[PDB]
Amino acid sequence: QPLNEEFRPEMLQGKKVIVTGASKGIGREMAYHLAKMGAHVVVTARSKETLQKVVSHCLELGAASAHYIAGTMEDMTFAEQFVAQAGKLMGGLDMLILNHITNTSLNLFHDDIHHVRKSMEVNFLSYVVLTVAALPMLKQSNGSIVVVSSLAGKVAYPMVAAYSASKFALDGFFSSIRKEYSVSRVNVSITLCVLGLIDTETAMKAVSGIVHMQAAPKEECALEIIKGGALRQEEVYYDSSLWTTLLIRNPSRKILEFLYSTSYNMD
Amino acid sequence: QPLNEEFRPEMLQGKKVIVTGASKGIGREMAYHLAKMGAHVVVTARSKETLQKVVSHCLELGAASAHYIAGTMEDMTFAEQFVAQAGKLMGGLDMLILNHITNTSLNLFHDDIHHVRKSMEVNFLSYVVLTVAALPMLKQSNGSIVVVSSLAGKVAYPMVAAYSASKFALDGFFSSIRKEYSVSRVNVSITLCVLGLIDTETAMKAVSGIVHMQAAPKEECALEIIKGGALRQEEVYYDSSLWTTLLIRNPSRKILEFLYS
Ligand SMILES: NC(=O)c1ccc[n+]([C@@H]2O[C@H](COP(=O)([O-])OP(=O)(O)OC[C@H]3O[C@@H](n4cnc5c(N)ncnc54)[C@H](OP(=O)(O)O)[C@@H]3O)[C@@H](O)[C@H]2O)c1
Ligand SMILES: NC(=O)c1ccc[n+]([C@@H]2O[C@H](COP(=O)([O-])OP(=O)(O)OC[C@H]3O[C@@H](n4cnc5c(N)ncnc54)[C@H](OP(=O)(O)O)[C@@H]3O)[C@@H](O)[C@H]2O)c1
Ligand SMILES: C[C@](O)(c1ccc(S(=O)(=O)c2ccc(C#N)cc2CCF)cc1)C(F)(F)F
Ligand SMILES: C[C@](O)(c1ccc(S(=O)(=O)c2ccc(C#N)cc2CCF)cc1)C(F)(F)F
Repeated sequence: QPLNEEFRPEMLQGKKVIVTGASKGIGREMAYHLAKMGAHVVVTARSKETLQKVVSHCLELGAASAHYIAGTMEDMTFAEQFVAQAGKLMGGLDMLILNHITNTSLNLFHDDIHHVRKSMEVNFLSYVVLTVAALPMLKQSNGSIVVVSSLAGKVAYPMVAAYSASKFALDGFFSSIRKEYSVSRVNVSITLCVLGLIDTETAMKAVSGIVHMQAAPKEECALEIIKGGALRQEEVYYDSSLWTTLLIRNPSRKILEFLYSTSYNMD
Repeated sequence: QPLNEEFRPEMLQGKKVIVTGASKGIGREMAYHLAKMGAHVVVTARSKETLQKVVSHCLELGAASAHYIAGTMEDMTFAEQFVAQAGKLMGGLDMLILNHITNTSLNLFHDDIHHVRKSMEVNFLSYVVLTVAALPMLKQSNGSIVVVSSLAGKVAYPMVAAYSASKFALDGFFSSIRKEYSVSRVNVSITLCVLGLIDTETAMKAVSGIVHMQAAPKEECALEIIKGGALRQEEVYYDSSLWTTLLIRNPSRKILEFLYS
């Protein structure tokens, strides 16, 4: 149910935002941009050193407030406790950016069922848990979920099966939740971010002698995600290219869903 | 260039506007809307008797001027001169609604080059003369050009082949000048209007024994043409089974041109 305005940094001033996987990469960048914009901000990841740093820049950059809570999203207790603790810290919640992911490498699949389950737990199941926990507050602010996904979450890829599965799962889970929200008269927006290669310490570390693509700036990536969510869009596409950024849209799907939109009109 | 704005009937009034093939069906309706919204309206067609019917109903509906001219658009001399005459009769021009077509019926194309030629003359070539004559005045007003087309102008259908050819012609031509303008700083607006079956007499006689879904009303259609016309949209769809309205769109093509530009 996209917005009908144009983005302005002020849409975020005074907004209370959680960003996860917020200690390096895109997550960091989002915190900073929300900082420049004068938002309350709660950030998270496992290492508390690195998080402190981020919290510093954020306060220097302009945040109405800025905290951090360290912990693994491997553990679901923390996930549901983090949310309750963070909505306390800022006194309520406007947007929830689900961004974190478990350490992955590019490698062929030969029997790593530990990695597959782990991907599923951290990259997918935690999202749902956090969303469950944030939903009450989100309702009462008419906030917004943002979810960060990938090419590999829309099309297949050899080096990253466990990761793809997890990303694909988000699409299916949240898109199918997005429907429920419409009919539910639930006024919380769900934005899915599909990204091509992005220049992160980590991404490069894992691709820099295998993949040939040009990667996009982490800084701009982050802003497009904040905006997409601010403008309550359904998908955000971002890739150095524009060939790609136009293909991942799948209108067959737009249709079929529109069609099957009226195979039922019952509660 | 798009516009996320919204349509109020007031975007019109005071606007200088031509409506071709107004003597019947959708043309009549477009004008009757422009009259119930009151702009300057010069209206063409051949039938002089019916082009009077229309010219007066428009006054008694609130047009800030109604006049007719009566000729056959087969005549490229006439066409160029109609747009002069109407240019004078109005002191400028904002919106040109190319709509006229030529007598067709469903028929399996055997060997009738004649119908193919007339179709290209009246349905494609003339609209091109109308435009070229109109272009100075529309430059001076940052106006809009509205081209009316059809399903048969996007995808193949049997039985209307002369037709489709002239319709497809309109797309290649106008979408291609459209681009010429943008990458040029020329602020003229070109709308292609892709319309499924509509409920009009000459269009009902023709499709007689063809299992169509109900033709959507000439009125909202006419309105739709005018709306997106005014809204300066690149293209405008409209079909009764609004189903179609979805996949009639061709996203595949959008991608291509973006890159070549
Ligand atoms: N960069 C790209 O080319 C690209 C392309 C498509 C999609 N994406 C998506 O963008 C998002 C972020 O990616 P990125 O490139 O910024 O990667 P990144 O730099 O490696 O982000 C890692 C973040 O997640 C945290 N994290 C890792 N394991 C965790 C765990 N078990 N529990 C809680 N937090 C954990 C890390 O913190 P700690 O390790 O300190 O806990 C760090 O804050 C991901 O959703 C990714 O799929 C990126
Ligand atoms: N009706 C549909 O089912 C439908 C569906 C798809 C597309 N369309 C499109 O809608 C547009 C208008 O269709 P319509 O249904 O409104 O058609 P229509 O009812 O037959 O009207 C045709 C108009 O064109 C005029 N005309 C015929 N020959 C002419 C000529 N040689 N020079 C100048 N004007 C001439 C007629 O006036 P005179 O007889 O007085 O000359 C009449 O005003 C066309 O582009 C058509 O392709 C309609
Ligand atoms: C988490 C990780 O950083 C990652 C980055 C990028 C994507 S991607 O789906 O966007 C992507 C984009 C472009 C291309 C190309 N050529 C390939 C991919 C798959 C990955 F190699 C997936 C995952 C990594 F590298 F696996 F560790
Ligand atoms: C000019 C005319 O009125 C006309 C109307 C409709 C279209 S159409 O291409 O848009 C169309 C629309 C719906 C369906 C369906 N079912 C079929 C068609 C093709 C026609 F057989 C083409 C032309 C006619 F019929 F030829 F006189």
